Amino acid sequence: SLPVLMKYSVTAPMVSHVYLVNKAIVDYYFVELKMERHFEAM
Amino acid sequence: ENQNVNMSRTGSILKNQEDTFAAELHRLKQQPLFSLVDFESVLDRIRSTVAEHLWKLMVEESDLLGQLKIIKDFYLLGRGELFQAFIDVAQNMLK
Repeated sequence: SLPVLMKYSVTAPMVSHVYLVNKAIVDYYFVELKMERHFEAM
Repeated sequence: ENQNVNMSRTGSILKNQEDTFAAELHRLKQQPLFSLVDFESVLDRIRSTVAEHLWKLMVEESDLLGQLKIIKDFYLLGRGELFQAFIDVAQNMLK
């Protein structure tokens, strides 16, 4: 009924997939950096 | 909308209040006239189911009953001995 409500229906899927792609690059940093061992070495 | 979208009051990313709200919207639209009772009886339904879901939000995330006896104990001084040792020490150097 609202042009902002159907805007809000596309909105949270567009919030959901960016957080789904953001949770893949957190895992990709985990498997390649091994950053905590480099953090202890500094 | 600021902090997290699954924490909404109506149920908007997380629940299905919205479809019921949309049905209510079609019903309200289908009306050429206006009166007071039909407008305000469904002002309950956009309020009351919304006014209970945030009550069921903040119980679990915070342990509500925890800090809301703690903040009164700091101001109304429920822990009475626990500030008198402060008062005894703070007297000797607020002189």
